[PDB]
Formats: sequence, structure tokens, C-alpha cells
Amino acid sequence: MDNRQFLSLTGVSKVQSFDPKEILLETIQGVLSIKGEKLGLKAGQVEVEGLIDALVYPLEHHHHHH
Amino acid sequence: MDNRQFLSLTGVSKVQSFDPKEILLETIQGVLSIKGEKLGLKAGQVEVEGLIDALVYPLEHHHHHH
Repeated sequence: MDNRQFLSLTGVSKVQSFDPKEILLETIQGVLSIKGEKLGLKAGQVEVEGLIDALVYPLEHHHHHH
Repeated sequence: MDNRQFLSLTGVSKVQSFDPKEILLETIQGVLSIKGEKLGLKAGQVEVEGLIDALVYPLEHHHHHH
């Protein structure tokens, strides 16, 4: 079926990197990493077109008991 | 600037849990979890506004351990 999706975000703190195979943008204070394939201004907003095959974001906050 | 940001996503298979302090949307690959505060329609699209302080997504797919 259609697994393609669009992801948009703004208020980015800085552009750590921008690649069609991986995009890294730091927002607020954490860093968001986008992984997928075929990831190809105004309002100061940015949009992205491609299928997300994975997402990784450090959750520096989890401690858990065991 | 600021910490508030706009985030929208489409092509979601089904909503698992929609809460203002937590959102779990079952989309391609698996389920995307979003954590923060104040995280909250035609076209079948979903829009969420708020400060994202943490993001957790399962990057399994293939085995990778050391």
C-alpha cells in the first residue's frame, strides 16, 4: 500500500546536518535523527517527503529501576 | 527561538493513544511515541502543537548489538 509519509517541523535550534539518506536537526535542546529513503521556505517552516524506515532520538531522562 | 513547535504527520495506519502529555501513533515500520507538554479535521491528516522534550521509536528491524 502507500507507506510514503510527510514530516514537517520548525523552530529548529540549528542545522546539525541535512542529507537525503539521513537528516539531523536540533530542536529546543534535544537532537532528532530521521532515517528513511528518498527524503527529498516561507512561514519559516520546512517539509520533508519520503518513507521513514527508522527514528532515533536520545531520551536522556529514562533511568528505570531494574 | 522559543521551544514550541508544530508537527504534523499523515499516512498513519491507526491511532493507539492520543493524550496531551503523550501520543502513540501506529505508522509504517512500527509505533512512534512523542513525549512533552500540551501536545494537541478533514484530509485525514493529524496536527499536534506543543514542546517536544523527548521522542522514543523502536529501531529494531534488523539485529544490532555489541
